[PDB]
Formats: sequence, C-alpha cells, structure tokens
Amino acid sequence: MELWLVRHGETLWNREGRLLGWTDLPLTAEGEAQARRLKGALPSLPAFSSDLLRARRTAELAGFSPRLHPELREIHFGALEGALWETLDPRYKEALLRFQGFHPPGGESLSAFQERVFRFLEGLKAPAVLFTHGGVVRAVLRALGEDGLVPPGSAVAVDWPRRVLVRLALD
Repeated sequence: MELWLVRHGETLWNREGRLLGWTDLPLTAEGEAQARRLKGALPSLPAFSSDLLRARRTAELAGFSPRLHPELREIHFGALEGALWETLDPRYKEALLRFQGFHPPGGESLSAFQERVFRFLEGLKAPAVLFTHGGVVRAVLRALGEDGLVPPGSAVAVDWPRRVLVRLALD
C-alpha cells in the first residue's frame, strides 16, 4: 500500500535537542515555511494527521484537510518529555538508538508505540498521505530495514509493509 509519511516542520525543541512527544509545541516560523514548501510536492491523496498542533498545522500549510488520528502521534515520553538528549541517561539513549526496551515513567513503551503505529497503518485500505512525527517515520523505516530520522518537513513514501519507495527532502 502506497503511503506517504510526512515529518512535521521544526519546533523550537528541534534546535534545542529536547525529547518532543506529546508536549504540544507550535511550529517555528521556519517550520511553517517547511510546511508550505510541501504543498505541490505531495500527491493529492486522502490525508490523515496526528492531532498534535505541529502536525495539524503542517498538513494545513501543505494544502490538506486531514482526518485527525491520535494514533499518528509521536511516542509519549512521559516524565522524559522535554528532556535534553545530551543529558539523557545512557540506558535511555541506547534504548532509543537501538529502538527497543524503552518505557519511560508515565509514558508509552516503544513496543506499545510500535503496536499503535502498525495497527493504524494496517487499517489503511487505500493510498494516503500521513502527517506525523519523526518517531513514527523512524518506526516505519526501521521495520522496512532502513535507518535514519528524516529531516523536519520532509517525507518518505513506502510500499507498506514491504519497502521504502522514496525519501523527499526540500531546501
């Protein structure tokens, strides 16, 4: 199934390097610029979006009127929301780098996050554009044998659940 996953534009915590999950930050001026650039670079397909502000705003600026789904939200970091990556305990850093065995207090485990994301994707019966988050895109890429956290305001098209089709980044 052809699915286009879009990572929302940048927020302040992108440059600050803080874990950004359910904290509802708005896009920065540049983030909105990145979103605008997506308009015309994404196919006209039904759209779904994380209900978090930065994702919804990215979808709007990209020219879409998506159906909101909490299932497309970034992982919930719990007590780690807002934590600087730099000073994150090595055990948490490794869990996030290896994408396994991560369950922050008051948050969501990586395995539960994956279950949530993949269950949502399984329900998509036709091609669509999904406005979402870095962790969601990473979960999909990693499950397809590819690594890397695509830049803010960029997109990746995949043939779910078989392979990545194209990675699209604009300047």
